[PDB]
Amino acid sequence: AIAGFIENGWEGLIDGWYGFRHQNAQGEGTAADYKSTQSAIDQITGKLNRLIEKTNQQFELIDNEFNEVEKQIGNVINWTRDSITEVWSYNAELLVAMENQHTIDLADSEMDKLYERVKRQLRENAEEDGTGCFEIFHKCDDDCMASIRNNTYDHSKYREEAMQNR
Amino acid sequence: AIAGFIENGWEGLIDGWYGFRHQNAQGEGTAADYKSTQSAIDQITGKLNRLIEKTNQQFELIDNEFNEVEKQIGNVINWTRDSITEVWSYNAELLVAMENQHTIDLADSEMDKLYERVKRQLRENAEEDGTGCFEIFHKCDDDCMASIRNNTYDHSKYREEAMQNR
Amino acid sequence: AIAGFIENGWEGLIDGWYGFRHQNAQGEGTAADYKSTQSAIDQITGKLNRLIEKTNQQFELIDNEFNEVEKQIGNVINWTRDSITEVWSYNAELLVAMENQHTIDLADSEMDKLYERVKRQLRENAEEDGTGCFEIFHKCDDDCMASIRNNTYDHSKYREEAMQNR
Amino acid sequence: DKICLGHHAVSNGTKVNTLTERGVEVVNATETVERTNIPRICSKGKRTVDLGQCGLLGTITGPPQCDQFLEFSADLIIERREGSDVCYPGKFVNEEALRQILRESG
Amino acid sequence: ANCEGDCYHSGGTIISNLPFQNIDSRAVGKCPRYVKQRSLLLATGMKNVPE
Repeated sequence: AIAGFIENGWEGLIDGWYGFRHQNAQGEGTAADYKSTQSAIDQITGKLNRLIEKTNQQFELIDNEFNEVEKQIGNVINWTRDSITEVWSYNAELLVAMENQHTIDLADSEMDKLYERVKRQLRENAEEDGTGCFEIFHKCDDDCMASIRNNTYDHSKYREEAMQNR
Repeated sequence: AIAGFIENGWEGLIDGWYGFRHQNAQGEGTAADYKSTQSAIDQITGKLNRLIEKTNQQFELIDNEFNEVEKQIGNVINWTRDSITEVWSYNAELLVAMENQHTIDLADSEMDKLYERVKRQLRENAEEDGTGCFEIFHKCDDDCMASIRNNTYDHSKYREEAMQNR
Repeated sequence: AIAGFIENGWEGLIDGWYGFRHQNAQGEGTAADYKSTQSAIDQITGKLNRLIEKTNQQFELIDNEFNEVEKQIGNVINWTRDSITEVWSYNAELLVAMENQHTIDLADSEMDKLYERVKRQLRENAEEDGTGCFEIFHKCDDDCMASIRNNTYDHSKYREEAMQNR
Repeated sequence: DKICLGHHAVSNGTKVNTLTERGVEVVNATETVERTNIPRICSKGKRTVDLGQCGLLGTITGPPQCDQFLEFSADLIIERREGSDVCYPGKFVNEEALRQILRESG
Repeated sequence: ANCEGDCYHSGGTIISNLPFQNIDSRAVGKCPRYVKQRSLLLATGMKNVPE
């Protein structure tokens, strides 16, 4: 009655980007992870200001609306300005596009880095599920799950029990 | 007499992009995987039309061949046009280049995602080879291999046998 | 008293980019890996010349300093030239930026490819540490460690001993 | 008993940017923008002509100050501000176009 | 006549094995591309994580 990130996301989690979800003898729970969530938000939020960089983005007028410059040179000005406009439009859509692609490929990387972290916590006391879960081969109460989330899981304690259940 | 993707590719496979290759008691076989192959082809084939985007890519003439515009302004037009041409050439080679890099880094990612999928199917009944193979510690007939490829491998059946062979 | 790449880097290693660090009965050691280091350096060093590509990057003058062209058309020339300059500045910073991002995401990929390689060498005789180390469940002398680094680790020899220690 | 894996980790760091808020710092990095100038004309290898008081277009008409370069030939041409294409007063119709044509003449 | 260069401008000769330059936008020859930035640093190595 429980599944992980490989299958779906979690509309339930609201207090973070990534989190844990367990079902033990006491029942189903859900939490969040501050470290990974901040690790992604840090890289993601500043991208706007990364685009709003304005070194010398000021500019004055060269033509004028009231006393139109000579017809031919003005036509050349409109042509050049439109060309530069097409260039900058292309650059804007491209920059947005690969900022997005980098954001996506980043976010789900911070996910399966946390997954491997939890595995290294549960070195031999658990076997992976396929959904992104972890079948634990001992009895992990709420304090034990919390020890996993807080990264204080001394696997040597539950190890002999787990490998006995193997 | 058999090896996987970490060593080489497979000139033999023709009916797909990714596939399986086993050697059991009955002999060597080869197949393909529809899911991953489509997962890559979908992202790859549309990239051309992703480049052929034409929002306002129309343009008329500003100069003319028959009655050449004044020499100086025409020289300016040729200069500007050549500048924009260099810009667009740079943008074209760059866009092609990173579309290619993304294609490559994508394709071999859909590979070792399938690899990890098969591992999660064979959780404890097999050990990885290093070539991208899977040393299975039971007797896996053609129906069993097919169960792996079709993703119907109930590992609990063969588990006790395999871990007995460990 | 020893840790791997997941925690920190190694200011000590000087003769390569990636390397090994063991502590056995005889003591702590450190080495390097030629294959991965070259695999990264090859892709990284040529990027400069990848930027210095000069197809038709020559250009002559269109204006002149001594006999200034007519004021209006000269103003248009300065405007256009400054526009193209802003374009090329943007392109330069962007190209540098994603060449760097690709370099980074490349380098640490050649790392955890080597890590997985060593794991496939030590299939079942070791368990991963979490720091990027490898807890080996037998007695691995300097010749054994060297067999790991040179990729000649016949795991079947030490296997029964290790899984006995499990 | 513990074989491990790691990488470079220089002590100080560097500057470089990526597609983030300056993103990261690296071990080694080099420059790409050149700021160093040579306040001379490095002419070795190229047959160079210092026109001086001869205006480039003068080489076509042949005023006195251009008699030196009436049938010149060079890979590099250096116009100097003191030059002039004429002796009797007058202008060159579409002059700068002819100059641009002539600078790539050899 | 003893120095060798291929990029020229009013202020002299830009010799450079680099892709971009900052001296003069009007430079002529086989010049690098003029950019507005004083400096742009390439990779040229791995990310740095101390001990």
